[PDB]
Amino acid sequence: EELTYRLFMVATVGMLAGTVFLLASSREVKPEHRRGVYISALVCGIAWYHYQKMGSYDTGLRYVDWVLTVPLMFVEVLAVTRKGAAYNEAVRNWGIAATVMIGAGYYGETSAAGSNEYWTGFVIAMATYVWLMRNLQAEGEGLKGDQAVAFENIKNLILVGWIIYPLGYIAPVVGDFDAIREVLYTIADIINKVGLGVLVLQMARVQSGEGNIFANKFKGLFGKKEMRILMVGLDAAGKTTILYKLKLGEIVTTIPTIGFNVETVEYKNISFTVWDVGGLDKIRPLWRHYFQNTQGLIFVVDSNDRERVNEAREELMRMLAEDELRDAVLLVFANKQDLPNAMNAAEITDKLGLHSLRHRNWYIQATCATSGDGLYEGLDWLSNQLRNQ
Ligand SMILES: Nc1nc2c(ncn2[C@@H]2O[C@H](COP(=O)(O)OP(=O)(O)O)[C@@H](O)[C@H]2O)c(=O)[nH]1
Ligand SMILES: *C/C=C(C)/C=C/C=C(C)/C=C/C1=C(C)CCCC1(C)C
Repeated sequence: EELTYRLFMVATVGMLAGTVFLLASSREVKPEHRRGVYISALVCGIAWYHYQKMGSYDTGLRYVDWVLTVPLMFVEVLAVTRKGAAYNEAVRNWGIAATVMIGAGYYGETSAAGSNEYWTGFVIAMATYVWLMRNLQAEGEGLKGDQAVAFENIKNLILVGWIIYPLGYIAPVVGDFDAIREVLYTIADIINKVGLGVLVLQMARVQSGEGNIFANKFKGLFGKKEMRILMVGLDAAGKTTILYKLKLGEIVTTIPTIGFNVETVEYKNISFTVWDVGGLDKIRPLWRHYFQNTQGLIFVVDSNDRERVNEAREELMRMLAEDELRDAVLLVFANKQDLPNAMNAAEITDKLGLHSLRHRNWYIQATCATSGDGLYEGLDWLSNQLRNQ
């Protein structure tokens, strides 16, 4: 009896420790994948509040915790492998299945052990349990690389760790084991809830990493609407390197006239057009054929090139004078931050005179095109300005 109360005290402290850790590390994940770890911290917080409360024992106290957390634990798993309509369909179906599973378990546990109502709730709960575990096994078939390995660990934890619950359910009918049921339930809750949140965190950590061999890092940013983006800058600013790093498609290089090189990348309804500004004066008039309906203007500048930083400003200001780009949102990539002589973002802002720009929605991001750092942050801002406005 005293061991059952000691585990309730350990569970309360354990759930709270996993709550703050899951919250403290949530800032490292990109905002696209932070929803999973937020739910993960919410599961431990709900378990902490209910284990603080834990005639006789209160079965309803634990089943109230299960009926809320189990669907949420499926939400943070489905938020990893699905998105959009497929995510909402699975959350509804799995949440309903978990609700019937937990509800049937409460119907049977609140009856006489070994009675027909006890086994009926066991039969219904096991059927939905097998259904949930079969759908979980079939999840993540499209994942590859580190995400597939990370999701395999999430699957294995639930597929193995949740077996303790039906075993603990049948303990009262295989022996004088009323106390070991709460022991099995409590230890399983600590292992599964704290464990899944850690595994959900490591998953979202992978989805936010710089490795992009499978080309998934920058696709969940721009959405489905039309978005014409012009990315210009001086030669050797890093524009082609950024195009490759986006992993949004093969670069299409054209030469419409001798001395004018154009690079395009198309994905969904999103397009990047790239050329070098400056150069010969006879080339500048040809840029006007590409300005119409441009929604985003990305200006790349070599932060390590201090001799040409003043010409970079002159080209940007000439571009911002074009009437066809009066509504274009400006995003400035302070590229090559990894180089030792690289000017910081505030210095590039001062050298380019961005604070003098009126009626212009702009933003500057320090970036390293070789490693990709900063590219997601700048594009997430640009995508947010163009989608929400
Ligand atoms: N160290 C460093 N080098 C970069 C970075 N971005 C581009 N480069 C280098 O700059 C050189 C030319 O860049 P490029 O993409 O061709 O610039 P573009 O002419 O505007 O397309 C390449 O050799 C890149 O390796 C960066 O962020 N850091
Ligand atoms: C955070 C709490 C967790 C993950 C609880 C999970 C509960 C289940 C997997 C247990 C379901 C049951 C059966 C499969 C059979 C007997 C009745 C239940 C409810 C114990």
